[PDB]
Amino acid sequence: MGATKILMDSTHFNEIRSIIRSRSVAWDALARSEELSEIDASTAKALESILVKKNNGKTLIPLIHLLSTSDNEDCKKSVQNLIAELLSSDKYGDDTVKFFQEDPKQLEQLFDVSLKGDFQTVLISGFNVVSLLVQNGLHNVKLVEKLLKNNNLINILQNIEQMDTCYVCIRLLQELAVIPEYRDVIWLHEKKFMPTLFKILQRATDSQLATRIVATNSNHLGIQLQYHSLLLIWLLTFNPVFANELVQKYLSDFLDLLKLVKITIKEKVSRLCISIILQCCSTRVKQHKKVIKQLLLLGNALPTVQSLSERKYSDEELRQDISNLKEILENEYQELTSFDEYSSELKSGRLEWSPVHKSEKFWRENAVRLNEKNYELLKILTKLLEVSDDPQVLAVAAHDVGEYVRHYPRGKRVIEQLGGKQLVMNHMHHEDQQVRYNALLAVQKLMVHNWE
Amino acid sequence: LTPNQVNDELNKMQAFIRKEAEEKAKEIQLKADQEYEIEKTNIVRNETNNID
Amino acid sequence: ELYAIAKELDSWFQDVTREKAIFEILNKSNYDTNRKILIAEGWIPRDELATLQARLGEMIARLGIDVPSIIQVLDTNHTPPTFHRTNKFTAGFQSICDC
Repeated sequence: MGATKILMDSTHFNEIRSIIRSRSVAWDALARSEELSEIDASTAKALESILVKKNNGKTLIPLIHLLSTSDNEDCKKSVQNLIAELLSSDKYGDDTVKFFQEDPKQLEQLFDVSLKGDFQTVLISGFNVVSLLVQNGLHNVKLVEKLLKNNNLINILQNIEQMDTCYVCIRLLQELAVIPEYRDVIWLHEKKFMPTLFKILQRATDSQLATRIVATNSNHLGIQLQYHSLLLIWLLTFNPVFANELVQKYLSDFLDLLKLVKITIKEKVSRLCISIILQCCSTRVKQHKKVIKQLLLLGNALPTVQSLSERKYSDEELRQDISNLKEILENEYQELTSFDEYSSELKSGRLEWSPVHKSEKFWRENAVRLNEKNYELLKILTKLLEVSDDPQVLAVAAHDVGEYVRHYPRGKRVIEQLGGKQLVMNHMHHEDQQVRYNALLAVQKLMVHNWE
Repeated sequence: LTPNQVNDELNKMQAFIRKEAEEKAKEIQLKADQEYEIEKTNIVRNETNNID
Repeated sequence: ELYAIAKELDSWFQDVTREKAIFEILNKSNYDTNRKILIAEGWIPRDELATLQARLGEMIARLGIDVPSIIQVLDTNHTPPTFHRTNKFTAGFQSICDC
């Protein structure tokens, strides 16, 4: 009866479904020669005939017996096609949908009987089970829990070679998870598949277009997999607390979104992915600081925001979303004090690059208070540099040494009393390219501005 | 290709955009449900705390 | 650094020129947010429609979205353009024809 159909977009398995619809198995022999109940096939013929010129759902009760008494490796195909087809249109039957949500005995064991042997029968049986689960009043968590804990599905979901079965198996899961009731439940053993999904994403970003690897996969014939995967993430991330841990568990995969947003062009991924990160960075969750700074460090998406903001988009959603991303991306750290953080980083003995390190617009009044200790801390830093060999450490200090004159004019005398000019000359010929390049920059600006 | 097929590239893409927007809206409704959840829980908490 | 840049600056020059020119020429069409399609018109030779379709076979090959035909000839009231072909041996002859 009236319901919501499932699995519309997929096309390859529609013909597999039709394979048996156009055929007709021999039911008479099954019960004629000591293999089936003598009435099962008799009424089965009547039911098949009812499929045309008629339109009244109590006679479907005994099929539970047939499937329970089902013994042939493929005879179940006719009945599972019946299940998948009675839902094809509201015109079928008069008392179908109401009875499912009434008695749990048959429905619960429908899952128990199926999910064995052939791949395709397992697939279609799961499709029927989930489709029945779609309707209201069907929220029995035990079915989905037993479904999750079984390895029968993963026995085929790992087939990286074929993308069709893995497609459909992952696809049905989004419709299953539409409601939050099962997102948490799956979260228990969810780990079995997201490594696979991240592998799929890695392959997607690894898309080598110089060789034919998209054979019959384009033209909406395989692009659906990512369109539904990103939807799966945007679904499971509707909860802040559960969204927290994964970001604190896997790093490279999440960073891969910056590469993802570059290669393809199809809209089906842009708005989907951007929303996931937007959810990830909201203060609505009670953790929005642990990973943002490292995202800035290894991300450097600052060029990307303008690039995608300027380009062409007909949708009304992502335009403001990217602006939100940019404003929350730059303001969080680029708009921060430095001297306190500068001291914190230097005393730790750890020196790296950061927006503070190179940014200059916010360095109009730092120099005056960099002289509080008569540059004691900074001269000690220079000494440790003289007793340091890390090229990054070598370059970072000289950068701010140059920033001194770039901003503060009268600090030349203290620089002179440092006595490191000869050590800068020595650094001229040190092995690393970056160190000597930056040292030449610093010494050149020092000498030229020294008259300036 | 065939001139008679020029309607298929219209209707199929019509269906594709329709389903794109349908999924967008059906998940926007889930977003509305989540907004319901949070703005119900927070308001009831704040009021019932003073009641308690 | 001059040694390194020289190998690539010349190439990049005509490269980036290609992008600016292609953007410009495509920009002569009309577009609005009304429809996902793009409103464009152009004037195409009639004895190479099959070759055009075959070449658009790549459109449906790797970047496929399954909208192959974008060609439908209507009629207007203005005179069509005139054009013809030329060859290496006739660089001078053909020039003076339309000069």
